[PDB]
Amino acid sequence: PVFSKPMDSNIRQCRLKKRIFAAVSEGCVEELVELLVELQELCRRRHDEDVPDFLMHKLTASDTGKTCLMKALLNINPNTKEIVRILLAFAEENDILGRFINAEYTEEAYEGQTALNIAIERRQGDIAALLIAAGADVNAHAKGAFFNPKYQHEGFYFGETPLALAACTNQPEIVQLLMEHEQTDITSRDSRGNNILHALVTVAEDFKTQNDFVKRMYDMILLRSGNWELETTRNNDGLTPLQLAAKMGKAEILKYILSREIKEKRLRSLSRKFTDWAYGPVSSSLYDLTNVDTTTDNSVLEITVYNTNIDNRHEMLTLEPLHTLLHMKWKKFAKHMFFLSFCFYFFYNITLTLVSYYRPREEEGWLQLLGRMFVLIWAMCISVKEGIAIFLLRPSDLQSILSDAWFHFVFFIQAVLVILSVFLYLFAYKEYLACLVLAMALGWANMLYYTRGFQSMGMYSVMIQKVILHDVLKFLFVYIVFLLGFGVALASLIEKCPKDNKDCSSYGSFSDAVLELFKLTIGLGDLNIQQNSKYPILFLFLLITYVILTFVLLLNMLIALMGETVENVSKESERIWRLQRARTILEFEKMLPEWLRSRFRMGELCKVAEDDFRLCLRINEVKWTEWKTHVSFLNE
Amino acid sequence: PVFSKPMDSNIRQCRLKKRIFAAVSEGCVEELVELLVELQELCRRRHDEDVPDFLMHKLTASDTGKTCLMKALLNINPNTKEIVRILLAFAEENDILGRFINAEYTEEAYEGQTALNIAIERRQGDIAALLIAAGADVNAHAKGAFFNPKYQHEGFYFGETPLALAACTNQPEIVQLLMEHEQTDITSRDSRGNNILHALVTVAEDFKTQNDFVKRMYDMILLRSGNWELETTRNNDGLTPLQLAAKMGKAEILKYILSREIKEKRLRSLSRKFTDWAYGPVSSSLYDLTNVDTTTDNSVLEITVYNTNIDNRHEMLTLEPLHTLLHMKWKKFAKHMFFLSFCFYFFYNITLTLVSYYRPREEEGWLQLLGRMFVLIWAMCISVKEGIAIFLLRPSDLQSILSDAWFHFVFFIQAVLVILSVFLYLFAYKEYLACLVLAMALGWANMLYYTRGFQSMGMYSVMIQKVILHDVLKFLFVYIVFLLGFGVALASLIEKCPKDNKDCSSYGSFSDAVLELFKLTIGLGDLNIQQNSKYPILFLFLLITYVILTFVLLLNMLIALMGETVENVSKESERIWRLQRARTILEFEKMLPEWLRSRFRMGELCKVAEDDFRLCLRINEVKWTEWKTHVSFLNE
Ligand SMILES: CCCCCCCC/C=C/CCCCCCCC(=O)O[C@@H](COC(=O)CCCCCCCCCCCCCCC)COP(=O)([O-])OCC[N+](C)(C)C
Ligand SMILES: CCCCCCCC/C=C/CCCCCCCC(=O)O[C@@H](COC(=O)CCCCCCCCCCCCCCC)COP(=O)([O-])OCC[N+](C)(C)C
Ligand SMILES: CCCCCCCC/C=C/CCCCCCCC(=O)O[C@@H](COC(=O)CCCCCCCCCCCCCCC)COP(=O)([O-])OCC[N+](C)(C)C
Ligand SMILES: CCCCCCCC/C=C/CCCCCCCC(=O)O[C@@H](COC(=O)CCCCCCCCCCCCCCC)COP(=O)([O-])OCC[N+](C)(C)C
Ligand SMILES: CCCCCCCC/C=C/CCCCCCCC(=O)O[C@@H](COC(=O)CCCCCCCCCCCCCCC)COP(=O)([O-])OCC[N+](C)(C)C
Ligand SMILES: CCCCCCCC/C=C/CCCCCCCC(=O)O[C@@H](COC(=O)CCCCCCCCCCCCCCC)COP(=O)([O-])OCC[N+](C)(C)C
Ligand SMILES: CCCCCCCC/C=C\CCCCCCCC(=O)O[C@@H](COC(=O)CCCCCCCCCCCCCCC)COP(=O)([O-])OCC[N+](C)(C)C
Ligand SMILES: CCCCCCCC/C=C\CCCCCCCC(=O)O[C@@H](COC(=O)CCCCCCCCCCCCCCC)COP(=O)([O-])OCC[N+](C)(C)C
Ligand SMILES: CCCCCCCC/C=C\CCCCCCCC(=O)O[C@@H](COC(=O)CCCCCCCCCCCCCCC)COP(=O)([O-])OCC[N+](C)(C)C
Ligand SMILES: CCCCCCCC/C=C\CCCCCCCC(=O)O[C@@H](COC(=O)CCCCCCCCCCCCCCC)COP(=O)([O-])OCC[N+](C)(C)C
Ligand SMILES: CCCCC/C=C\C/C=C\C/C=C/C/C=C\CCCC(=O)O
Ligand SMILES: CCCCC/C=C\C/C=C\C/C=C/C/C=C\CCCC(=O)O
Ligand SMILES: NCCOB(c1ccccc1)c1ccccc1
Ligand SMILES: NCCOB(c1ccccc1)c1ccccc1
Ligand SMILES: NCCOB(c1ccccc1)c1ccccc1
Ligand SMILES: NCCOB(c1ccccc1)c1ccccc1
Ligand code: NA
Repeated sequence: PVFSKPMDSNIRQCRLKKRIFAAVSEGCVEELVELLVELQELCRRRHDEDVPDFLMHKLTASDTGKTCLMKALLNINPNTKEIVRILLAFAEENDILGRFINAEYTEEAYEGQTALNIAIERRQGDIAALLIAAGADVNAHAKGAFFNPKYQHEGFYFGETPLALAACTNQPEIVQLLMEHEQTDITSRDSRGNNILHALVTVAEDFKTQNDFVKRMYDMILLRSGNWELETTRNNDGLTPLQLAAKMGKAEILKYILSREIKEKRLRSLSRKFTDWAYGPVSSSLYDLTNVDTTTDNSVLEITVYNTNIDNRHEMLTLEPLHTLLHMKWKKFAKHMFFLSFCFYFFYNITLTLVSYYRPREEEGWLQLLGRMFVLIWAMCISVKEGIAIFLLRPSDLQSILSDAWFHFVFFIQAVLVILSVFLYLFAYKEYLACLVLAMALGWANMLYYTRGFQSMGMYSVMIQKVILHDVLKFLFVYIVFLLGFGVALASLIEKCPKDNKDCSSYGSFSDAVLELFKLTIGLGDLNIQQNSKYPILFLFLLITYVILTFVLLLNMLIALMGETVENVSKESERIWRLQRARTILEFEKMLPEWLRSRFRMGELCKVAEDDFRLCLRINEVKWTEWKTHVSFLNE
Repeated sequence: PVFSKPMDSNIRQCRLKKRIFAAVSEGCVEELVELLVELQELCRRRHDEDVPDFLMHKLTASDTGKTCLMKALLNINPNTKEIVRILLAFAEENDILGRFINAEYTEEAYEGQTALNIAIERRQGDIAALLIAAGADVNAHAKGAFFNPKYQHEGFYFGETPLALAACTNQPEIVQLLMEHEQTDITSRDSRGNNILHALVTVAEDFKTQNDFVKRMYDMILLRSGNWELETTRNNDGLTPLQLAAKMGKAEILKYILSREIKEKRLRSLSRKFTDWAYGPVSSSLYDLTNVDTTTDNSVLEITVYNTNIDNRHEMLTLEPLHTLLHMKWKKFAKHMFFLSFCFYFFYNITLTLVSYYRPREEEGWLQLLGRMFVLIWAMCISVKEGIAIFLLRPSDLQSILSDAWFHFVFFIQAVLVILSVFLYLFAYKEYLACLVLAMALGWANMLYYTRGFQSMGMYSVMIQKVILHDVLKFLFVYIVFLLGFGVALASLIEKCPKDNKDCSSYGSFSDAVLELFKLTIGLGDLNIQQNSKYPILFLFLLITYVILTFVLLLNMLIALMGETVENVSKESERIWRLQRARTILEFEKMLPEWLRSRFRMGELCKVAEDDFRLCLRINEVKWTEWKTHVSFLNE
């Protein structure tokens, strides 16, 4: 990144004020005392009306706003605490201690950063305790391009508050010192709208390491708060800390929140998992479904399934209510809607076939009327439905067209070519055969959409798409190099044939020469040596050189590259069809009306505590492997 | 799973009795004393004839049968023992202690569960000792759908007795407390017929982990019993704990039982392995063959070989008498019966060939009579023998048709088509050639059955079957998509040819078009551009698009998927032919008569102890690697 002005500067890029910053940096105590006396006497020699203002302009930098207190804290030495006790005592007789401890940068990239923001970051618990006990602001919002970047490489976002700075830098002794302070606003929201619990989700990691202080900071702040105000708070985008963990793909944080159970009464009401009974490996629990089920707009189940930015959707959709809601919707409507979508579309491809095969060749019942009117209606049903999904779609397709958004185009292109064949055939035109045949060939080719979501057949549609997009299209630029180079080369040697006998040279034009050289590449060629040219040996040299390069080397090079794609999909094949069915379920739920979706709703009302009635889900879990390993070491 | 009623419930799904259950749960001692006095005085205000009955209806739940003693034990707190001592003393002055400690659930899914079943499961050795010393039933059978499920995901099966509950949950201090109790029936059988040693086999694991308490519970209960009553006990299916370990595939338990040797006299008679002498790496032992050799009906060797449900047959057939009986039967009859089965069937395929090749073309010795009568008899011998094996076979073929039950059909189908060709040729019909040729081609194709069971040739028959069933048939649904789509597409562009010259377009029909498109896929095709249509460029576009998809992409995609199958069989190839020969031996033993099987019987009578004469087998084992590692650390 770049900021065009440093935070601290001690190297110059090629007199009372400049010596004070050169005294608080190295740690010269006896020099700093002699310099402050020279500035204490320099207040009254010309005026006594402006004492509190003139004392501040000689201790602050006029370009950044950095004070002499900030300069001592940016440069940590073992003589640091002695400098702070002198500078805070110097503002006592001048009565300027109120504005000296609450100063901030006036520069646009570090605006709002105070001396308390530096002392907590340098791990100075004794110095930060002296500032708060003197009048430092515990609610100072450090804005700016450095503290509020646009990406995670152009600064450092922690939450803009001193409570979020100690929480993100693993310092719980300062968090306990700030939460006991009665002027600290815990539920404060920064420029992003994030509170103390949104900012911990942002700095969290995606997987489980050895030390997880973010989960420890999440539990410590939430239980000492003792309310739901930090959890129901939404951002400027309208996201809770539960929904933010699903958006950014933090599976360890999303697992902890969504099965949080507190056994202690006076603290039990802050739970989302409620175990009813347990007997060995069998447990019965109640799970909160407040923002999880798809009854609100931006629900957690809708985020995780449609989150193409992240890599761990299979880890997050295995979690504790998310796998059961996804399974119960399949056994109620989504298996029925997938079977009928197969049946109405397989009947649609047969009717396209039997009107394309039995077309009126030269001369130009109730079941025949039932067939052709079904073609005109079902093609308009797809072109409206798939046309909305393309319009409601963003142009950054590198992550959505993996297996998902590729089918939204080919069902739409096939539906338009059926409709375009109607306008051509009826009016006056003969180009209907060019549109009806290509729609029928693409119509049968779209039957591989119904192989998706199954353990045995789900990986075949991914193998076809990933070979085309990642192996074949990047290999056309290697092969057209040799197809167009040798194509003009062999066509230039062919002499103009004497008048008759058009089968005297197959390479007699550039359009001819590309055809046979494509046949030598795939192996349907002919090494003809008749070939009436003035250079028979030179034609025979470049013809065999083409066969060795394309057929022997470049053809088997592509097969070795396509074979690496097939084995990579086959290793991930158990994770593919589980993510294919998960998107198929939620698209079928959006096709349902409101009166029918209300019958399909899961959940029952519970009595958690006094004035607490939330929507639950009873999930009977049995864990044999986790039980046998648990019992074994209690009696080793 | 689902049970529609919980064991314990503390969350309500949206007055003297209800306060007692709300007193024993949290642990309020001073509240519970005040509530019992209010119920002690509420016995005599309206009648004194029904004291023992009315005292029980106010302390038990009328819907499940759960008492107040069970409610305190389901909710473990540090104030648990104080509640139990009050409730057991409360039943003393009322003289209702006999029916208060022996109560059970009246609900159909938890019937028979008592307070002793809960106290042992919650690890309360002090509370369970107070119940047994007061009159609790140590032989209470906890039946129900939860405690007796149908699968291992719909409950928790442990053995239905309190002795089996402490044994399966790794609690030997309660097992020693129950086996010293003189009213405890150790040889009790539950609803499955399982005893204390069958139930440990059911909860056992298939492989060797770090901690194996199941083997420790098996040894501790059996040696303190001191008899063979627990070992000879059979289930409702007729299974000993030795035969149950072979049925469920527990190799660690089946290894421990089948080489159990106790060196201590007064305890030596409970052994199955008897070491005769040992000198360094060479040892001579005698192994018990009571239910192991194939002289009883449901023997251990017959179970393990024919156990297609399990994955570790190679680990279990390597064990200590099972590998020697399998090897001694091969060197006595099974190598001779496999060689003659090769010779009588190779002579059968030659005679089918020489009557199919030298058939009467147009006009319609003793060795010729010997040949054709051998065909009529040997085809009836296979059709009777293989017809019984199909009839005695279950329709769940996903695990038996791997390499084993596939040959029972193709020897039968080949034998019927020989017999069907006799009825067609003799009577009046000319369809004998359609049955004799397909039987002769399948007859030579069944010669790969005799490649089975050999280290160099055994894996080839598995590679052919696994490629067809797991790669090819799941790829037809990918390819008929492109074969039927482009087949009608290219046939619809072909104009009806002017009258003569049938070789004007090869795609002139749908039956024609499938033939050449199959030839372009395998690589025997032709990119003809003559092709008299009204769309020569549009025909040429879809023809090359078919070649790039099928021949270049989809053909090499299948080869990459078939190549993963070949390398997976080649890695498991040493485990395949050892399991192929093991099934070949036991099928040849069933073909033997009783007088000839008695000559082939292994074993000699031994004198183990007084009144103990069992059938042995002397196996001279030498273990060089296990000896050199053993001696090395005794003198490090
Ligand atoms: C303009 C356009 C408008 C469109 C109108 C639509 C909009 C309005 C719609 C309204 C519909 C209303 C909702 C549906 C409610 C029905 C309830 C139901 O029975 O569902 C059931 C399915 O029932 C079945 O019969 C499934 C049959 C087997 C499917 C096999 C999948 C393969 C499909 C072809 C793939 C071939 C692959 C080969 C290669 C390609 C749910 O499943 P289940 O059976 O209950 O689960 C068993 C569990 N249980 C029984 C224990 C509970
Ligand atoms: C997944 C998809 C896979 C498949 C998709 C692949 C699809 C490829 C399909 C290919 C089919 C090609 C058909 C050709 C049609 C005619 C062309 C023509 O007119 O040429 C003429 C000139 O011929 C020349 O001299 C060629 C010069 C072209 C300059 C190339 C620059 C751009 C190439 C950038 C590449 C370098 C980039 C480098 C980066 C590494 C010859 O004309 P004619 O034949 O004699 O006509 C007879 C005239 N008459 C009719 C009146 C008698
Ligand atoms: C209606 C239908 C009725 C059916 C009637 C039947 C029912 C009644 C039946 C009654 C039969 C009675 C039982 C048999 C007793 C014989 C004893 C015997 O000698 O056995 C021996 C076999 O000796 C041999 O002769 C084996 C010859 C080599 C075989 C090689 C295997 C390859 C076979 C072709 C594969 C080609 C693969 C190529 C690719 C395809 C046992 O072996 P061994 O030699 O002893 O072992 C050496 C150990 N020792 C010598 C140290 C001890
Ligand atoms: C291990 C095993 C591997 C090998 C086994 C593979 C074996 C495959 C073998 C294949 C050989 C095929 C031979 C065809 C025989 C004739 C058929 C016919 O009559 O067609 C007629 C209509 O033609 C059409 O219009 C086709 C329409 C059929 C509808 C398809 C629906 C079901 C497909 C479900 C698939 C989608 C499922 C989607 C799931 C993803 C054309 O007839 P004709 O030709 O003009 O006849 C001339 C008439 N005359 C004689 C009087 C002159
Ligand atoms: C999946 C992997 C893809 C890539 C790998 C590829 C390999 C695997 C792919 C396998 C796919 C199989 C494609 C076969 C092509 C059929 C051609 C055809 O139509 O026959 C003929 C039709 O003849 C008939 O009318 C009667 C039908 C006989 C067809 C028997 C073919 C074999 C069937 C299954 C064999 C099972 C073997 C199982 C072995 C394990 C041709 O028609 P015609 O006679 O010329 O026209 C007559 C004119 N008329 C119109 C007047 C009538
Ligand atoms: C990269 C991997 C390499 C190794 C693997 C190989 C596989 C991958 C390789 C792919 C490379 C593709 C090479 C195709 C060769 C074309 C031949 C040709 O020129 O056509 C014809 C020209 O016809 C015309 O005049 C109009 C052009 C139509 C050409 C359409 C061909 C398919 C286009 C793309 C299909 C997209 C399918 C996408 C499927 C995913 C032949 O000419 P002619 O008619 O005989 O001459 C007439 C005489 N005249 C001169 C007077 C005019
Ligand atoms: C998986 C769930 C399935 C969902 C529903 C699927 C069910 C779909 C079932 C039927 C759909 C058809 C209804 C459309 C009505 C119009 C038909 C038409 O065009 O006329 C044709 C009549 O039909 C024939 O005679 C064609 C015979 C070959 C058909 C091959 C059988 C496979 C397709 C069907 C079986 C598929 C079974 C699938 C499995 C059940 C024209 O033929 P013609 O006599 O020559 O007329 C002379 C015209 N000419 C003068 C120009 C020459
Ligand atoms: C890949 C794209 C570029 C292709 C290579 C370009 C690079 C070339 C660079 C330099 C070559 C410079 C010399 C060639 C010029 C004269 C040739 C000549 O006149 O023909 C002669 C012989 O025809 C031949 O067979 C000559 C051999 C071809 C030369 C290739 C060099 C070897 C490189 C090998 C590496 C493999 C290739 C690369 C693979 C990694 C004449 O014979 P004629 O025809 O019967 O005519 C008789 C009439 N006359 C005698 C009066 C004439
Ligand atoms: C591994 C253990 C081996 C087990 C036993 C195997 C031993 C098998 C041994 C013999 C089997 C034969 C017994 C059946 C008797 C009937 C034959 C018949 O149909 O008549 C044929 C006579 O025979 C010939 O003339 C055919 C000559 C070619 C045979 C090729 C040798 C390979 C098979 C043999 C050697 C395999 C050796 C295998 C290794 C020992 C008809 O021929 P024809 O003269 O043209 O008659 C005119 C008819 N016409 C007028 C219609 C044209
Ligand atoms: C896979 C199954 C589906 C196959 C594709 C279906 C999707 C298509 C979707 C949309 C296509 C919409 C436009 C086509 C309709 C008009 C075409 C036409 O009239 O022919 C013209 C040229 O013939 C051609 O060569 C045109 C090229 C074919 C179009 C394919 C789009 C490119 C996709 C590439 C991707 C590779 C394919 C997919 C591989 C991943 C006319 O030429 P003529 O014949 O000589 O007749 C002359 C007389 N006339 C001028 C008066 C007419
Ligand atoms: C507006 C039209 C623009 C031109 C058309 C471009 C692209 C659409 C046409 C074809 C794309 C798909 C072809 C199907 C072939 C192989 C994929 C099999 C299905 C799968 O993936 O399993
Ligand atoms: C009642 C008849 C029904 C139709 C017949 C269906 C199936 C039997 C026919 C053929 C099956 C086997 C064919 C042999 C081809 C390859 C396998 C090689 C032998 C092996 O596996 O090593
Ligand atoms: N069969 C259990 C596999 O889990 B499923 C699953 C697991 C992870 C991610 C997505 C789905 C599942 C499959 C179908 C319907 C509902 C859930
Ligand atoms: N909207 C018109 C067709 O939509 B359906 C549809 C079409 C293609 C792919 C997926 C869905 C459909 C959905 C449920 C039942 C039947 C058809
Ligand atoms: N050659 C020793 C291999 O062990 B054999 C074997 C090992 C494990 C499982 C099954 C068999 C064996 C092979 C043939 C006959 C008897 C035993
Ligand atoms: N039962 C009629 C043929 O059976 B035998 C058989 C046939 C096919 C496969 C396996 C065995 C047979 C067995 C031993 C010796 C000779 C033949
Ligand atoms: Na390879």
